Amino acid sequence: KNIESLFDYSAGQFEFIDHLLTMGVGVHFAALIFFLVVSQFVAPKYRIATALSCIVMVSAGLILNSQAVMWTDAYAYVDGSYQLQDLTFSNGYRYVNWMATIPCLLLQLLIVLNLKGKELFSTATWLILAAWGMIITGYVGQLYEVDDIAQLMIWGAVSTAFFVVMNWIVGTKIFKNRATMLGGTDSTITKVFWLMMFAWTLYPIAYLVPAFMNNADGVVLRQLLFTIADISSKVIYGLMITYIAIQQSAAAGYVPAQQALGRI
Ligand SMILES: *C\C=C(C)/C=C/C=C(C)/C=C/C1=C(C)CCCC1(C)C
Ligand SMILES: CCCCCCCC/C=C\CCCCCCCC(=O)O
Ligand SMILES: CCCCCCCC/C=C\CCCCCCCC(=O)O
Ligand SMILES: [Cl-]
Ligand SMILES: [Cl-]
Repeated sequence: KNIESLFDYSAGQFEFIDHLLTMGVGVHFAALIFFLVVSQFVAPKYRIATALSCIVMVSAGLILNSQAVMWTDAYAYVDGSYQLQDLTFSNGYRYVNWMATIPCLLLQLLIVLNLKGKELFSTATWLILAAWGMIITGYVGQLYEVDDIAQLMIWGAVSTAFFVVMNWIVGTKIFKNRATMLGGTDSTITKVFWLMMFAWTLYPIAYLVPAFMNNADGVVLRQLLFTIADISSKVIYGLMITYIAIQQSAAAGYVPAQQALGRI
């Protein structure tokens, strides 16, 4: 149903994509080890954010590793090209973990803005419905990327409506609670908002590729625009989120954060 099914692939295209997804995995999982080790320097009130991206990290990673294995499963070298065999490849599984990856990554931002009690609980709820809202209509959207490009654009459309509002909630929360944040991180927090704007735009480009580049190199650039997107929203976004919690932990009198900071 997907444009990955439509083309035969050069060995350079096939090996590049396999190498892309595998470099992927090395990185969610090596970042897995570092957010484990530093979690001990984070004060009780922030420690679930670090834990949180140890879940974003093992989630993409499994989609990611599952994608590389399905990729090699699906295609074999026949008469000079990689050709589709008995099993299919698709990106529909990256969507269901988008449903997944997101609660956490908005949850982990909210933990560091010092939301608590009823504002945390109600802000998260609206944030997971809205983002899930974006996830499921473009997942619904993407399924017609061969059969109905007009369905692409219109769910594309209905997904973009959600994104913008999601971004409006987050935006509002960040700029409203800037004042509560410690240790200089009120300037830091606004780099995160921007860093997270770039990552999440790469995904509708990444998704308009069947519309504007329905060929095998488009398939490549899709997967490419994914590794950036990914390493930035899960991985790079992640490390950003973890510096803030340690810095705030230190300004709150949490001694291990203070020794950890001073050590470097
Ligand atoms: C895993 C982390 C993140 C931040 C997931 C990001 C996905 C999006 C920002 C998807 C956006 C889409 C829209 C707005 C338009 C085409 C339909 C999509 C769901 C593919
Ligand atoms: C900011 C995170 C960066 C993510 C790293 C992605 C690395 C890809 C780097 C560019 C590779 C240039 C190689 C071009 C591939 C040749 C295309 C082909 O084989 O047909
Ligand atoms: C599967 C082939 C090999 C894949 C593994 C790649 C090797 C490791 C990659 C680099 C790790 C980058 C992640 C950042 C670690 C954060 C800790 C720190 O930066 O101080
Ligand atoms: Cl605490
Ligand atoms: Cl994912």
